[PDB]
Order: sequence, then structure tokens, then C-alpha cells
Amino acid sequence: SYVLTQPPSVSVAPGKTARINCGGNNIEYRSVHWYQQKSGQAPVAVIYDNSDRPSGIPERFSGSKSGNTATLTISRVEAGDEADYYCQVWDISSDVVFGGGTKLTVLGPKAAPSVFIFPPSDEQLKSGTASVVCLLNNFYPREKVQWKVDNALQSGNSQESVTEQDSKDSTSLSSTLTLSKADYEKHKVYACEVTHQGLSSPVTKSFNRG
Amino acid sequence: SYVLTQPPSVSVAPGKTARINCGGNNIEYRSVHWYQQKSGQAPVAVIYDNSDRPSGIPERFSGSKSGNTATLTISRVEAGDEADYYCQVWDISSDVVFGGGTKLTVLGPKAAPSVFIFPPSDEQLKSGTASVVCLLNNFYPREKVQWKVDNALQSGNSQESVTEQDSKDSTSLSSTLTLSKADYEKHKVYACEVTHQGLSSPVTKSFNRG
Amino acid sequence: FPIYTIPDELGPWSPIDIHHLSCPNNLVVEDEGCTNLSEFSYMELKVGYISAIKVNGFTCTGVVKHFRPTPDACRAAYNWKMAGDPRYEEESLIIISPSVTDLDPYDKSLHSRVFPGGKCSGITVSSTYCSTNHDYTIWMPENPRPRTPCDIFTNSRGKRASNGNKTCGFVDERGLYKSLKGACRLKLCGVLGLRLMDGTWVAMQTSDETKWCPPDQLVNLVKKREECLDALESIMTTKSVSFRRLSHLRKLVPGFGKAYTIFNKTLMEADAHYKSVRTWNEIIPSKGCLKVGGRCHPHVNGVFFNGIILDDHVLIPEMQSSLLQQHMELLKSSVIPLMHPLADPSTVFKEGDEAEDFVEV
Amino acid sequence: FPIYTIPDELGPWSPIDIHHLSCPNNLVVEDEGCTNLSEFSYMELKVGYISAIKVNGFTCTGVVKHFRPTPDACRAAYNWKMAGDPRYEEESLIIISPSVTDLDPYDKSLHSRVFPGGKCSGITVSSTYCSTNHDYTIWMPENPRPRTPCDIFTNSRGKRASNGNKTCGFVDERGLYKSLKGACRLKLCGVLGLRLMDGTWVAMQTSDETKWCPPDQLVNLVKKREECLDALESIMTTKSVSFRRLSHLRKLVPGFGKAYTIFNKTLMEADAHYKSVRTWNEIIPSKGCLKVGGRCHPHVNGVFFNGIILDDHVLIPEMQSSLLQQHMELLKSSVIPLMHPLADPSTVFKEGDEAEDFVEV
Amino acid sequence: QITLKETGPTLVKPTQTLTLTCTFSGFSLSTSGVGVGWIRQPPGKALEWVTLIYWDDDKRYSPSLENRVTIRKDTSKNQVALTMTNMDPLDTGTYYCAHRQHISSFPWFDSWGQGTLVTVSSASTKGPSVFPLAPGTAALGCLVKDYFPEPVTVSWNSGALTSHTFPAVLQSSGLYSLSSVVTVPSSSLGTQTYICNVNHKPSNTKVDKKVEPK
Amino acid sequence: QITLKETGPTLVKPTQTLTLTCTFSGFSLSTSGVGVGWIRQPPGKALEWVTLIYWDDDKRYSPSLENRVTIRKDTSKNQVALTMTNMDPLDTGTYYCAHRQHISSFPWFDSWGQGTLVTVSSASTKGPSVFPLAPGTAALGCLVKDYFPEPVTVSWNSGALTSHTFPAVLQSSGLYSLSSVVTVPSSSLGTQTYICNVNHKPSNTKVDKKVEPK
Ligand SMILES: *[C@@H]1O[C@H](CO)[C@@H](O)[C@H](O)[C@H]1NC(C)=O
Ligand SMILES: *[C@@H]1O[C@H](CO)[C@@H](O)[C@H](O)[C@H]1NC(C)=O
Repeated sequence: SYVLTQPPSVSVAPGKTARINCGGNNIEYRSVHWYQQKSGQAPVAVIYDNSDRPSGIPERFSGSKSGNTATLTISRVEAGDEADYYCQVWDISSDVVFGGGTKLTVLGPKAAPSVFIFPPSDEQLKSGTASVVCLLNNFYPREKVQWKVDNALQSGNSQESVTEQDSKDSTSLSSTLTLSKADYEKHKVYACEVTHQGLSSPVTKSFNRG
Repeated sequence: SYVLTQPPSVSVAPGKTARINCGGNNIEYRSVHWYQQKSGQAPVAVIYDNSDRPSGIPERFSGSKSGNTATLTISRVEAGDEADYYCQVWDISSDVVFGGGTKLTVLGPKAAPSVFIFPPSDEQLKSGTASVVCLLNNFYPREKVQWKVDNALQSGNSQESVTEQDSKDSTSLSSTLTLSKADYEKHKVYACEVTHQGLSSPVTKSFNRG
Repeated sequence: FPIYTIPDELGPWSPIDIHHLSCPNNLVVEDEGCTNLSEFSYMELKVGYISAIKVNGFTCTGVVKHFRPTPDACRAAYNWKMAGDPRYEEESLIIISPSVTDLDPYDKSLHSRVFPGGKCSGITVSSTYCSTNHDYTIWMPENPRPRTPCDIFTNSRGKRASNGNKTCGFVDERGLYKSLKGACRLKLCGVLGLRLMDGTWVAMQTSDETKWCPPDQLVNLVKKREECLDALESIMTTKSVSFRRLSHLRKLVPGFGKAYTIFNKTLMEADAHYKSVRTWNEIIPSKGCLKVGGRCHPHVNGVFFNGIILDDHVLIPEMQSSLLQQHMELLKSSVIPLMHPLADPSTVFKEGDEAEDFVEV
Repeated sequence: FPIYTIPDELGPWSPIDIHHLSCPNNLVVEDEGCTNLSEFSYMELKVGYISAIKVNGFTCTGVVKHFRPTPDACRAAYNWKMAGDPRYEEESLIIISPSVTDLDPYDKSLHSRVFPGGKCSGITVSSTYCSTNHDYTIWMPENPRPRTPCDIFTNSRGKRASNGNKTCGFVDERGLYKSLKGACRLKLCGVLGLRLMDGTWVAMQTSDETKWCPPDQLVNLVKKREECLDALESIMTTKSVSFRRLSHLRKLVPGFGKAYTIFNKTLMEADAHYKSVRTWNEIIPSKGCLKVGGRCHPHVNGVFFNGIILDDHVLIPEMQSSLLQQHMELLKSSVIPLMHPLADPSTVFKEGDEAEDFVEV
Repeated sequence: QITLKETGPTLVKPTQTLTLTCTFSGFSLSTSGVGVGWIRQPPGKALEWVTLIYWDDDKRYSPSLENRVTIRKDTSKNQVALTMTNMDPLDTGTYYCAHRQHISSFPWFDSWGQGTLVTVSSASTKGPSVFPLAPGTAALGCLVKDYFPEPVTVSWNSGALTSHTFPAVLQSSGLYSLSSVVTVPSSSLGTQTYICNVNHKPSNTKVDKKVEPK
Repeated sequence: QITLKETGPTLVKPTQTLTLTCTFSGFSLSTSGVGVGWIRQPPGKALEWVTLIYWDDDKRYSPSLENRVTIRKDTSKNQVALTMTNMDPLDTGTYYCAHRQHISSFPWFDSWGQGTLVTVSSASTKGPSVFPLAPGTAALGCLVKDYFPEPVTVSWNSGALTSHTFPAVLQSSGLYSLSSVVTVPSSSLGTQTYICNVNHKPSNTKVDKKVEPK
């Protein structure tokens, strides 16, 4: 299959200019298209045909190409043009192929998370499937949640949900452990480890069965 | 007022003859009438006009008079002709006057009573009027129930009900004490004394507040 | 004691907090030999003025971080908050309604826990604002100039009872014997009426001299009185109320009394004339219907008064805690079921021609 | 688990005592991918023979104070006691009915706790009377000559399910999936049927070979299995039962099971096909009506089956202990009611222009 | 032979008028020598003649009682009426109605209706309060207190229980109380639950009560 | 200007046929240079073009997807239909519908409907199980597990409570679970009772749950 590359997760200096590369075979001859997709929104085209801008896209966004590697440069970056940026071209292989996106990250301020843990209800230890919950809130950056069941690492068994940037702060998540009611009645130390930038030490709140 | 006397409670030897006297002014000239009233039944006339018997009264019953004192003699007494026996005459004072009855008692066998006591319910100690109950059963003769509230005699305050001769045995009663809920909370010894012929010692079952 | 007491007539609701609460007067007086009954008409306090004469106000305080506020400029912002248009913009005066205060029959002073000493002498033309416990915080009324309410009575027709030439009690238009025993005179609107029982205020046409009410009491199974005070103390420690502990503050016998309820986390009280309920059915005849005042009572988000709430099914706290104890009981009743003699594992047979204890002859 | 299980069909009642009782089989088996369903007809044990084949008898003993009795002269007095005319006069033989005993599919022996070893080989032309634990006491049947019952089946129509060419379960005429997993062969009346689940005995027309039932088992939230055994032990110590401890012996899932009840101090059991109940309403729609088998169920002096009794109101032991915990709970719910700031006794004011903590902006 | 049937109000309030009616078959109130009396006997006390009326509307009266009683004949109906004014509570008793033998010169009653039970009390009909009387045999019972219109029907375990209900004594408050008691196996206490079924039809107050030891 | 509206089944079972309909106003599917595409993006993953159809019923197809997708035009209705056969669970995603700019030689989408949320799961509609997550502030919450047809509405103290409901992650059993949590005064615990109101309209399973510390 055709493919064209663009980096995941470029990171910018707010108010500086940014530059994302899209590169694929023979881009020098096809023309390349560029899409901004803000979180949960449908994509909006920012530039098309290499260097043209839609009627309402600001002059800050630009795009240009050299060789088979095209690139859109967002001059004077704001924080709101932080989004997934897809490039896209026609091929012989398909009519339209998209680079797997590039996540522009605009930065700069570092928060910390509060860590509450929630054991499984006596309602759920009567089903046979217990569930332990680790809720963090108000952190930023966003990225590590481990589980210590009798002080022992537990991997491959939890899932995780989160909300997005808060309307006011910009900082949230929910970790969930699944034991069986015999795996709950047989381990005592039940903890939740946490890792973040504002954290000077890896946080953990622990609970025993009683 | 006119009046004519007859003894209460004559007592006979079963199978012997019995004799009840009725006496009143000038009975020698009026004629005197005699009525048997078995327990709860309406009276039946046994003899009339001094010495005559109804069509179905047995020859055992007789009656005769001497002077102003008339008398009905029940020869060869059975136990079923045990009843209240009233005499009755005409006067100037009223048309018909009755001697207050004579209770023939036929005898001979001596029983003993079982004594249960019942404190007042927590339902009744919530009304403010407690009630203590002393139930006896199976005794014969029939005649004395005292109440020891903190070991102290209690008179003038109870009532009493009874049933009659039992269909089979012939032997029953219910004594009832009324304190107020402050008189209950203030005395500890709560007893019931009992006196009867078969009893070799005066019976008493006691209870404290707990 | 009746099985329940339900209102027959319920006044407007007033916001109060947990302190306003207080156990009910459950007193009942018979009148013996008071049986000459004569038809008669009389007056009575309109439900909603019986317990007291409320008079609404508001709380204006000052900020910018405190300053003592000015009345017309506060009054200004009461009117705004009435619409909240140029209100929420805000040098700032912050307004809280409604501040219920009570009208004192004697000195027309206003009472409320907000006031220093718990009294204000009154608002008049020259005094337009009462001062409060907080220095930068004043109180003004809903009215610019409040007026003593004098349309407060109902006309009523009962039968009055007199053991002798002197009369002793009457039966109000809702049929309940009210005894004049224990009543004192109380001057409402220039009429000299009897506060009767729980504040029952009637005015007769016939006047016998009677003792007056003292200027102190002038505003607002005896086990059950202590069963109830426990609930009140239970409430006040926690500063929290429950519909269960709510249903204890109900007048247990018929006659005047306050009823309590709670809306949107806001505690409320109202005047009420209780009627004895002989059977649970006569007040709950339908699935979600509470017969009171001959109709079905409206609920506010499933909440009726006096702990009565709403599965779509009207549950009464005192009714529920009975059926549960009634039913639970029948369900725990026991028996010894018959067993055949020869059906036992261990039945020792006594050898010999000795006949066992089957006593069936 | 369904909220309740009610019978759809209930066999005749049989007298039993507390020993006959036993916790229910609550097992349920899904069959996965068993979705080719084909319409089909088949047979089934008539309700009342499913759990067992009862066979009534009586107890003749001897007195005059014991003597071993003679059968025809006992049989004589069974017929008398049938009318009790020359019976109660009484050298005396005393008769007790009915002695339910069970019919053994394998050796046509009769079982009953009365019998030495708990078995009798059977009554036949030459053996007319079974002997019992008591020497001067014999057992004879209601019949002179009992006959193995062969009119015991129903005709039925379900849909059968087959994941592949081989079939796995079916849906009986009352709509419930029954899985053939776990069933063994059982020969009734010279037909080779499957005992399925709880004894469910069906006979198909299509025959696949299957394992047989052993001659031992041939007659009669897994927490709930232990919640129940406690009730049984609770019963047996006391030798006494309560409608509360009765409602634990109910099959908690739909399918075959015994139902229990008690009449006139006499314990009774009967076969029953349970149906899951989605809502309490569908079984109690009226004031005293228990919908079972599409009609309202008769009660015997206020007693329906399975602890369900009768204020003139049908109360269900499991329903009642729910509403009480459900209602009681809402009634105990709590709140903090709003209080005005300035309305507190102890509200310390911090002197100065320091603005207090009224955060309402 | 002769039969006499009292009829009337079983119950009358003090200071009201009582009026009863003896109806009678075997004999002729229109003959020239017969009479129809009333004898009343307060419960447990001795017989007391009350009035007599003869074929010639001659109305004999007990002297103690003359100022209140009013006797009347109708021999067209075969009925005598007895009418007592200003009923006092002591007048509670059985009122017998009797026939005065007509050949015999001095008067004597040969025939006597099974007499009616007049009870003169002032109490509104009020239901009972039923309290428990708890316990090689032991005994337990119900106390039915403060019932007014007697009689009360006490059933035990739905009258499934077979082995002493007592009569009622008039309390200090013009109300009645009676108590029913049973002997059970001392072993059944705390295993077989015991409930008495009490019904005061007067106020159709039905109450069942569980009676167990503490 | 231009507007495009995806419509179709929000939910489809694996191995069934999905068929969606983009309806569109600003432009002319009957012109000589336009086209209407479908781009789908599985949740959190990168955009993936799916099909395109041009004014001359030329139907471009993504090579990965050609063997299942079926695109169709009707420009009499201003509608395009997308039809995917043999639905597989990975196909869960948002299906955008877009307009291909008609002056520009190499194809690019200028207009893009806010796209529809296709979720391909095999579960019968089943209500939720709502468990409590108990506790200068403390925090408590509800755990709504095993709900299938998303979405679930968690209200707190009758939405009288004002201050984080989470999104749902697909469990190991094709069922969804989401969890709602609140920060209350640490002093209200054990004085103000807290009940979450959960409604799974799919099975109209409404359940309220009391959440308090031990
Ligand atoms: C059985 O119940 C009936 C009511 O139908 C009752 O009359 C009878 O006395 C009961 N049997 C016994 C032995 O009590
Ligand atoms: C008061 O109740 C209404 C419902 O009528 C509700 O919408 C509102 O939010 C409540 N007030 C507050 C402050 O929550």
C-alpha cells in the first residue's frame, strides 16, 4: 500500500512558529492537502494544493513543499490551533490516503493529580467479580497507573477512561482493576501507583481488605 | 316489710335426708311455696300449698309445716338436687315474698388448686394501669386470695370471676389486681396467697419486677 | 390516640430552619357535662396567621472587603434581584430573600434570630431598615412601608356547649370539640379574642372576663413527648433532618398545629388543623393520592408534608413502620407440624405388651 | 436471578413432615449456539408424579396392652373409619391415614420412613400388608391391590434446539428452555425417558443413547444454597417451621421444583413448574389475588403456598422484607437544611473590613 | 305445656325507661283465675317479685318497686308488658316472666320463662383492649379488658386449640373484662406460637394477640 | 454554505449489513466535477477514507475496504448512500460524510458533516448495574457497569448536586461502563446522604443508589 509519513506529537513554543513534515513517494508531483481536527470536532481543511488556504484560515497557517516531503508551518502559534493535523494526497493505490495524524502540543501550566482509590462494593463482592477504582483529577501534562495487589505488579488486566481539557483549568481519569472474588479474598495489600510531572514522588494510596 | 327466714347454705350427707326451715309471721295461716333453682336455670317449683308436689317432682321432696315455720325435706338426697331453694308466701305487705334462698350443698371429693400468676403486660404498663392476675384451677371445695405487693397485704382493690362446676370433674377462678404504673414501679415483691382444704400449706407464687 | 392525624386545612408554607422546629403540643381536654349545645357564629384566625404573623424581608450586606450598606441603595437592588438584570453584574450589595420575621402582637416589634436581641422595634416611616448581628448587614421588608395585617380572620359557625348558664367549649366548623379551659385573652386588630389550645384564636360575640396572655408567650403515653424531644436533639447535634425524624414532630391528636416539610434543601413550616384518622384507608384511597381537605394533595418532587413522601406509591412513615412490624410478625409465626409416630428416626420402642403413648382413644 | 419465581402449574398436595423437606435445586444451564429450533411434540410427566409416584396407605396397630394386628380385620376398620360408624366404639385396632409412601421405579418397592430399612418390597396378592418399625403395627394401602400407575403423562409441544446435527435443548409448552445437558435415562411405564433437571421427565420420539440414572438417585449467589440450608437446620433443631423460613425452600430460578405449604397444622408438598417473575405486580394485581396459572389462587384459611399468606391483603415474605428495607431506607435519608448566615447563635464575626465567607459571587 | 318468652331491650341506660314483653302460650289470660308475674333476680342475689297482673286487669305490685313499675295486659296478643321508669344500675338482673297457678288460692308461680338478662349501664359501645397473660405443663392466656357491650368471643389459635374462658365482672368503670386461658405443653413454649382471636362484635373490634413468655 | 447530514443505524450487529445516508445541501451532485466521500475514524485512531462517488456515478473505493463497501448516488434526492457488508467490530467509529472540491484537480474534501457514530457490537440491550464508590474535601461516586446501549444518564441527588462523569470504555464482554464522581464537603459525609440517579433508557432501567462511607 501507499503510505506517507508525518510525525506524531510535534511540540511547540507558544507564540513561536511550528513545522510538520508530510512525506510520501512522489509528493513532488501529486499535490498535498492538510487538515486540522480539533478534539471531538470533524476535520477542517487548513491548506490545500500544497500552499493555498481556505477562505477563512488565517495567514499564520501556511504550507509548502520541497522534494517529496511537504510541510505545513503554523506561524505565531496560539494555543487553540493545537489539534490533530492530517495530511492527505491522491495515489494510484487509493484515491485519497491520509497520513496518520500529527498531534501538535502547545505547552507551558504544570499541574498535579489528586489520587482517590475506591475498593469494590459489597454489592460487587457478592457478584464474584470485584472492581477497584483509581480516580485522578486536575493534572497537566496528561501522561502512568500501576496496581499493587499484595505489593505485586498487576499488568495486562485494567482499562482506563478519561475526560478531556476542562472548560476552565485544562487538566480527570479513571483506572479500573478486575479481580475475581477469590483473587480479592486472597490478597491484602491493594494500592494504586501514579506518576506525573508535578509529582516530586510517585503517589500511592493503599487499602487492606478491612 | 314482711320477711320470712330460711338458712343460707344447709349441708347434707349424700343419700341421707335433708331439712330446710322457712319461717315467717303467721305462716300457720298463709300457705307456703317452695322452689328449686339449679345454677343458671330458672326456678322450678318443687312443692306448693305447704305439702303438694308438681306432676313431675319425685316423692323424695316433701314439705310440711308446724306453727309459723314451714319446711321442705328432701329425703334420700342425690347430688343433682343441690341447688338454691327458695320459699315463698303471700302477705298483706306484697302479694308474693321470697325468702332469700337456701343453698343446699352436697359433699364428699376434696381437690386442690394449681396457682399461676400473670404480671401486667408491657402493653398495660404503657397505659399507666398495670394489672396482675392469679388463676387457680381444679379445686373443690370452692372457697381466699390475698395480694402481697412488697410483702404487704392489699385489700379492698381486687375483683374476681370464676366458672362453675366442670362438666367432668366438678372443681376455675381469676383474681385481678389494679395498681397504677407508679405503684408498680415502686414495689418489688409481687405475690398471690391462696387458701384451700386440700392445701396442707397456704400457696404463694411470687415475682419481682424483672 | 388516633392511628394518625392528617391536616384538614394547611396554610401557606414559610421557609424556616432547623431551629424553628419544636415538638408538638398533644394536649387534649374533655369537658364533662358540657352538653347544652347552641348554634352560634364567631370568628377565627385564618390558617397561616394562627401560629404567628410572618412578615417577609431581605438581607442587604456590603462588599468591595466589607462596608455598612445604605437602605434605598439596598432597596434598589432588592428590586433588581426581583429580575436579576443589572443585579448579577455586582462596590456591591448582596441580597438574600426571603427573611421571614415575626410580628409581635404587643409592641409591633419584629422578631428574628438575625436581630440583636432577636428583636427589632419595627420599621416605620423614619426607621426604614433593621440592623442585624453583622455590622455591614441590614434588613429591610418586602414592603417599603409594612402595615399590620388586619385581614386575617375567617367567619365560622359552630355549636357551643354550656354545662350550666356559663359556657365551656364549642365544636368548630370542622366538627372538633374545643374547650375554653386554659385560654387567655389576646388582642388582635383591636378585637379581644381567646387564644385557646396551640394558639387557636377565636373571637366570640359573648364576653366573659378572662385572664390575659402574658407578653412573653405572645409570639408562636406522655412518653411520646420524650420520644419526640429525642428526635429534636437528634436533629440539632447533626444539624440534619430525615423524613423519619420529621414525622415525630406531628401533632398526635386533632386540633391546631404546625406541619413541617422540606423543598429543594429548604426547610418549611405551615399552620394546620389536624383531624383524627380512624383508618389508613381514608387518607390513602388511591395509588398516589393523599386525601387532605377532601381532594388529593399535590407533592413537590415526590414530597408531601410531615415526612409523607412518594415507585409512584404514597408511603407514610408511621404507616410503613407498622405494616413492617405487623407483616414481619405473621411471617415469623411458628408451628410444630404433625409427625406420624412411626415416622421418627429415634423413637425408642419399649419392649413387651406395654402399649406406647399414642393417646388417640 | 429473577425477582421472584411463581408456579405456573401446581400438583395435588401431599402430606409430609419436616423431614421430607429439602433445599431447592437452583441450577441453570444455558446452551450456547443451540439455535436451530424445530417444532416438535413429546411426552412429559403429569404434574404430581414428577417428583415421585406417591401411593397412599394407612397404619393399623393393635391394643387391648398391645397385640400384632391382622390385615383383613385391619382392612375392615379402614373401611369403617372411612365412615367412623362402628369405628369409634373400639380388642381394638387403631388406624391412621394417610400413610403416603413412594413407588420405586426400579424394584417397585415402597419407601417410607415407617418401614424397616425404609423400604417395603411391595404389596402383591400374597403379601397384603407391610410391616413397620413398631412390632404391633402394620401398613396396608388405600387399594386392596395397588397397581403401578401408568396414566401419568401429558402430551406436550415445544421447539427443540440443535447447535449441529445433534440436538441439545428444547423449550417446553410453557416456554422455558430446558437443556438436555446432564440428563439420564429413566424407564417409566416401559418407556425410556430423560430425567432432565430437578427430575423433569420427558420422553422424546427421537432416540440418542444416553447414560442411565443410578438406582440410588431414583426416587425424589450460590450463597443462597447456604442461606437456605441454614433455614433447614433452623427448622430441624426446633422441629418447628415458620412462613419466613418456609419461603427459603422456594426454587429461585424457573423450572421444575417442589412447593411447600401447611394446612391445619399439617405440612404439605406438591410438584411445580416455576416461572420467573419480572415484576411483583404481575403476580399480585388485586387486593387478595395471587395470579398463578392465569387465574387467582385459592387459599386455605388465608394460607397460599410457599409462605405466601393473607387484613385481606396478599403479603409475599420476600416482597414484604424488600419494601420494608426499600421504604425504611428512603425514610431515613438525610439532608443538611439551608440556614441563613446571620441566623446562627454562635457565628463569630471577625472584626475589621475582612469580608466574611459568604461566597455567593 | 305452657311456655313464656321474655323479650325486650337487652341493655338500657340509667334514668331511661325499660319496657319488656312476656309472650305466652299454654294458657288463657282471658280466664277467671290466672295471672302473669315478673320476678327479677340480680346476678347472684335472691329472687325478687316485681309485679303480677290478673285476668281482671288487677295489677299487683311489689311495694319496694311500685313507684316505678307499670304492668299491662293484652290477652288479645297473649302478651304482658312490664314497664319500669327511671332505670337504676342496681336493677341489672335477669327478669323472669312467670304464670300464676289459677286453682290455688294463695298465689304461686308454676310456669317460669327462662328469663331475660337486663343490664342497665351507661357506657358507649367500646371495643376491648386485649393484653397477653404469658407463662410438667405451663399455662398462658389473654386478658380482654374494658369491653363494654358483653359478650366477647375469644378464640385461640383460630379455635384450633381445644383445652378455660372466664365470665366478665363489671369493673369500677362500668366496663367489662373477661380472661381466657389455656394449658399447653411446657415444651411448646418458644416453639409453637400462640395467638388468641378476640372479637367484640359490638364495636366489631377484632384483635388477635401473640402470647409468649419473656 | 454547504451542509452534510449523515443518517443511519447508530448500532449494527457483527456480520450484518450497514447502510448509511449522507444528505447534502450547498452544492450539486448533478454538476460535472463534484463528489461526495465517506471518511471514517475509529475512536481515537487516524482518519481513513472509505469511498467516493462522482457526478458521473464513478465510485471510487478505498482498496482495503472495496470488497465490502457499496456506494450509491441519487442526486434527485441530494442523497448518497454507503453500504458496508459483513460488519466487523473494528469498524466501530465515526463515519464522516464529505464533499470533494470540484475545481481542484487532485481530490480534497473541503466540506465535512459532523459525522455519525457507528458502533458494531453484539449484545442484547441490557440495563446497567450501578455500584457505589464510597469515601479538606473527600470524593464519592457511582460505578455504572455492564450497560450495553450507551448512553447512560447519571444524575446526583436529583441533579441538585452541581460539581465529573466519565466516558465509557468497551469492556472485555462487549458491554459498557462509565463512572460519575463528585467532590462534597468532607463534613457532609455521614450527615448529608448522597444518592446517584442512573437511567439506562435502552432498557428503561432506572436505578438510584445510596453512596456513603463505611
Ligand atoms: C380442620 O379445619 C377445619 C376447618 O375447615 C376445622 O373446623 C377443624 O377443627 C380442623 N381440624 C382439627 C383437628 O382441628
Ligand atoms: C429548585 O428546583 C428546581 C426544579 O423545579 C431545579 O431545577 C432547581 O435547580 C432547584 N434549585 C437549585 C438551586 O438547585
